[PDB]
Formats: sequence, structure tokens, C-alpha cells
Amino acid sequence: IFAKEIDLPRNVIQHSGNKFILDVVPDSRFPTFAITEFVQRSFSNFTFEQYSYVSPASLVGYLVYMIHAFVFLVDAFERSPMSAYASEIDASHAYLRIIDAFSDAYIPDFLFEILDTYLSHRLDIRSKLEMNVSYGSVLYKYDAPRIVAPSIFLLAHNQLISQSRESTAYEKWLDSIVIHYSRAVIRVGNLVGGLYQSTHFTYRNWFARSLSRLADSATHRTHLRRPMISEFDYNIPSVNNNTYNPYVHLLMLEPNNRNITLDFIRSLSSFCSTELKATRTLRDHISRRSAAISRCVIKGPEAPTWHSSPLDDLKEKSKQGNFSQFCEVAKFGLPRKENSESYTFKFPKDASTIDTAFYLIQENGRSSVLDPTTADEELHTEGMNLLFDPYDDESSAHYATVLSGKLIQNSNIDGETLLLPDPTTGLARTNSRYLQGSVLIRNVLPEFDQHEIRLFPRYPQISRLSASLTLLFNMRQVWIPRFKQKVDEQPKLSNFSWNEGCDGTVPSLNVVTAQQVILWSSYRHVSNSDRPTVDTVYYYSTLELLFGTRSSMMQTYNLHQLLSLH
Amino acid sequence: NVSYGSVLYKYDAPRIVAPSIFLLAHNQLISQSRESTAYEKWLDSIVIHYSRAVIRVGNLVGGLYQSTHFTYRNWFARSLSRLADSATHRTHLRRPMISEFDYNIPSVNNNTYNPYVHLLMLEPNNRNITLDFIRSLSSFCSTEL
Amino acid sequence: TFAITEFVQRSFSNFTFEQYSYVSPASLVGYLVYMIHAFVFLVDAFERSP
Repeated sequence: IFAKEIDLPRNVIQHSGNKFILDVVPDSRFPTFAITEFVQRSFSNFTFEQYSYVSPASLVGYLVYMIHAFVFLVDAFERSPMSAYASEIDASHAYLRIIDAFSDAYIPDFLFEILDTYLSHRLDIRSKLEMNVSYGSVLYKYDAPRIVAPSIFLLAHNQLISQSRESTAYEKWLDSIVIHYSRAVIRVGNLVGGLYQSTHFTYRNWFARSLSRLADSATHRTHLRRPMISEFDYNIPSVNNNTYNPYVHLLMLEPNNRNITLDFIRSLSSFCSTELKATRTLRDHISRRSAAISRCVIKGPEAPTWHSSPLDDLKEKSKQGNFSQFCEVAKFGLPRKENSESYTFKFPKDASTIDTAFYLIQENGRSSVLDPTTADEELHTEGMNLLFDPYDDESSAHYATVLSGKLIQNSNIDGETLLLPDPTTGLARTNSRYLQGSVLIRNVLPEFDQHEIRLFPRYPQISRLSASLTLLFNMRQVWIPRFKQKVDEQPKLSNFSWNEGCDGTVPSLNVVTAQQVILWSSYRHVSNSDRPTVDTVYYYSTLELLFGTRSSMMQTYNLHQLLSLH
Repeated sequence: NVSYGSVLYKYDAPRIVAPSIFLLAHNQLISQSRESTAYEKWLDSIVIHYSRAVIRVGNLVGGLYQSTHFTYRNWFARSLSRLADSATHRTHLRRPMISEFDYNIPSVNNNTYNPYVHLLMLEPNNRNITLDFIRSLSSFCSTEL
Repeated sequence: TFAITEFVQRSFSNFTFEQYSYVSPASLVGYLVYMIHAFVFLVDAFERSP
């Protein structure tokens, strides 16, 4: 009736938002686990006599290699613009020969079940928000054990051949140096979490129990039943913060490794083609597009499968260790430290000269009840996962989600605040609210540095009603009022939530504005096109500020409780 | 009905055959040793600690005593010794990949002994190995037996 | 256990165990003794009242 009079399609302001690239970095421990179990159940059907490099370790390293190769091809040929890590790889003829080698290398149909979840995606209404997979946000002390280096499996190939009749033959593999990171010898036992010291000890977690089968030389007579055999002469690179490129390290593109890398790629591509009946490549697959990248696994506090402690060379035979002595070395779930009492606050001698409710220094009254969660095996190895899906509530589509490695691992964040729309501002700024559920990683504790992890618990959700928190006039900071001497009325101290008894050993505040936050996320954002720094990378603690609470949430087990080792 | 709800350890321990003895026999069956009687390292293997006491395979099968160690071959140990003798280890190493059971020895007493936890290997440092054991041998029985 | 060990003695050479890293005669005997005790737990937990 009033359609032509109001004429609202000709009387609106529309803006679809600014351009925003959302980076996805998969935790490669989970596809490595699936690939190792794939090779376990299929390798005896293969003929490897015409190959001097093919072993189970080499085949697992090839498939993990082709995952990282897919990531480089998406970041270099599909992301606009390409990341600063991929721009450092020169387009010279040697690099182009290796890129053409893994662009036409044959991949089995199993690995595309994982790789179809890494396809790019652009939202419908947010038509300038893009999700794509790239390692352009990767720092080594933040992401090193969650990104499985394929050079570990060449060393496992070297140990799988050796004619030794020792009991646990995978322990020389755990000694093998992978990289030098500026002053630091990082071994396989640092990245897989199977060898520590306090005398060397072996801890067999779910990742090392799976990978130890590839480097155990008790079955070396099966792998030596061939005319000609060779070993990988892998050269250990020395990098620092200024020269670390994850694509050069993961794709083995150092100048003293490019011939071995090329022979590795072509030998195992021919092996997959002739024996695994692999017919497909990555070249016709990096331009595909699907909404499966927005599915992720939400985890709580889990124990590491790594530690950053420096290991010496294994001279003797290693003993068997346990969970608690590993978590003391890995610095996970430590108790609350003791008050050293090095600083002293200035409390007045007369107590009637101040209003003591307005003075933040006690008379040594109440102590804190904040205690960290000590490392327990049932809590931190058997915790349940959540399956996130923004578009459909089907559990058959999370088969590839539990294998892929897209995850948000949240330990202590309980709330994220959304900026409410202002109808008086410009609509570009209103429709460009993209960094809402994100934390800048200046505040995020690194996992592969020598830091301590104390798990102060999230509040129990066993209340009777739902809770929320609303911020007035400014959400960017929480006000603490400072009063003048003569005020209008009595200030009521009922809205002040006190954190009684702080002594440097408990959290004093619970607000991170724009060391303290324990978070890893697959979903990231870099604020520029330069080298990723700690001031430019954001970890997304959730995607529900973007996709809503109307999205599907399903609860499941861990992958090692779902995929058995046989 | 059948239930182990009446089971005390000092009354019923050798008459209830623990399945963790055979994981240790699997560990000794693999080893590349050319010794004469190779089942005697299996008889040394500790099964459980019962409050102060190291109970071995030779205590539960009755094939290893001392008074110098001696081997007595009764009808139960003569049958079970064939599973842990590494004189035929070349038959069992004819495979691409092999692994050993990393079984952890539990320490129990009168207050904490549960026979279902011990027999079913349900200690917290053994549940992953138990799950892989069950599923691997169920798939083996399904495909071969 | 005696009967299971003699069962595995007379049948194990007909088996292909190459696709398994845990299968041996000792493991198969341990599996069958395990499933006896598992039957006992299932009867006591799901059928005995209480």
C-alpha cells in the first residue's frame, strides 16, 4: 500500500563491510595421526622393491609434506595478496622445479578427505570476509609442535633401516636433532614429547605411541628385502626469529636439501601412483571452494605432546617415565607458587585516617581462594571435545573435522565482548566488526617457549540461571572510579566485585584490554602484509560472535579415543 | 550367576589367570635372543605389587623358584612356556611393523584391590594400551579366525 | 587358559598376521582369557541384581 510511497529499496544505505582475510592454520598432529594409522593398515599390501627410499616412515612424511604443500599453494596462488612468508620463496628455476614437482605429485584419495576441509570460503552477506589456509601467521615459539615437520619422518626412515637388535629402537630417533632455533637444539623428543630428562626417560603419549611404530627397527628385515636401499642425508637448518620461514622448513627448501627433497617427492609420487593407485594431484584442487573450513573442534585444557626443555645426547638406555614427571618437565599444570614477599605495600599506622573500603591494600585479612588445576591424566588426556558447525547440524560431516586439525583450544577465557552497532556511525564501521572474538598474541602465552602453564579454572556452569555482562558507554576498558573528597551522596559498594588477597601468585585482574591468556587457535588474522610479529597476529577464541549461537554444537571424544592403533 | 565379587587376592590370585601375563609373554616372544630356555626372562617379569610384595609370573604360574634359581615344569607352565619362548622369533618378526606392550605394573593393597581393574587392565596408565589391544585382536579374530 | 593355549597351538600357522603389530600367539591367548573375564564383568554389571 505504501510500497511506492516509502520506496525503501531506493531509500536505504547499504554497505557489505570491508575486506578481511581470516587465516586458518591446522594442527597437523591429527592428520598425521590419521595418516600413520592409514599406513599401518595398508602397507603390507605394497611392493616396495623397485624403490630405495620407500618405507612407512617415508610414506607418512610424504603425505604430511603434501598437506603443507597444499597450504603453500593456496597461500601463493589463491590468497590476495600472498603472505610475506610465501613472498620470500624465489621464483628461480630450482624452486619452480620443486613447486612443479609437488604440484603434479600423485596423492591418494584418503588425503583429500582431509584436504577438502581446507578449501577457501567467502561468506554470503559478509561478502568481503574470506577464510583461507595459510601459514603466514606462524611464529615458531607459538606454533612449532602443532605443525608437524616432515623431516622427522626422514629420520624415522633412517632409524627404521638399521640392523640393530635392541629392545626400544625408536629412542635413537627421539635423539635426532630437527632444527637449531637460534641457540637451541630441538630434537624429535621435544616435538613429539616422547623423551625427557630430569637420566633419560620415555613417555608414551597418544601421538608418540602412534609415531613410534615408524622408527622401530625390530622389523628391519622386512624393509631390507629389496635390491638397493638408501638413506636420507637431511641437513639440519639453523634459523632465528629474523630468518625463520615455515615454508622453507616444512617443504625442505634449504639450498643443501633441494635435491633430496626433489628425489623424495618424485620417488614417493611414483610409489603412490603405482601401488596406492593415486590418480589425483593438487594443481586442480587449490581453486576449489567449500564451507567446510568453518567447522572446528573446540577443546579445553589438554596436556602437551611436547616440551621445550633442552635435551642432551642419549648415551645409555632410556627408562620409562610417566605423566607427572613429564608435566613437571613440560611445565604443565603447575601448583601456585610461593609468595617471596619481595615487595611491601605502605599501610598506615592509624586506621581511622582512611576509609579502608576505598584502599586497595589490606590489613593482611582475607587470602585468595584461587588455586590452579594440577595436572591430572583423566582431566587433561580424556576431556571431551565440542564440534562446531555454522551451517548444518549433521554429525556425518564431522568425520573429516575430527581428522583435519582445525581447532580452538581454550583454557582460561570465559567471555568475549561484542561491540554493539551504533546507528549514527558509518555503516562500513558497523558492518566491519571482525576482530571481536579475538585476542592479540602479545597477551597469549607461548606453548613452545620455556614458559609455565598454571590453569586457574573457568567458573562452573552449574548455576540455576543464565548469566551475562553488559558494558556501558565504552567496552574497550573497565572503569575503576577515583572519587573526589566532597561528593553528592554515599557511594554504594555493591557493584564492586573484589578480588581479595592478591600476592603476585594469583591473577589480580580478569580483563584483557587492547603472558596471561592460555589459548591456541587455528583461526587467525594478521594486521599487515609483513613478517608476523607478536603485535600483529590475533588468535580467535571463538567464531560465535561471527556466526551466532544459532550454530550447531555437538560433543565428542578425542581422536585417539575414536581411532584405535592396530 | 558368575561374578568376581567374592574374590580376595590371597585366596584366589593364582586360580584367576591375569591377562597381563600374556602381554609380557608377547614381549619375550619377539626378542632376538639365541639362548636355550628363553621363557625364563618371562618368568622373571613382575605382574603386580601386592602391598609390599613383588609377585612375578613364576609365582603365578609356578615355573620358577629359588632355594640359585630353578625351573619346575608343571602341566600349566609347560603349556604356557610355548608362548614366551623366543627360539621361534624369526616367524613372528616376519612383518613390516612390530610393537611391544608397554604394560604398567599396578601397586595395590587390601583396601584398593579391585579384580576387575586388574584383570581388565583398567588402570589409568593402561587404558590406551588396553583399548588398542582389544580392537587390534578383535579385528584379527574377525579377519582370520 | 590351558584349552585356549592348545587351541592357538593347533591353529596359529594358518593365520596371516602381517597387517598387525601386536598379534602373536601370546597376545591371542591373552585376548581370549581377557574376554572370559570381560564376560564375567558384563554378567555382574548388567545382569546381577544388585
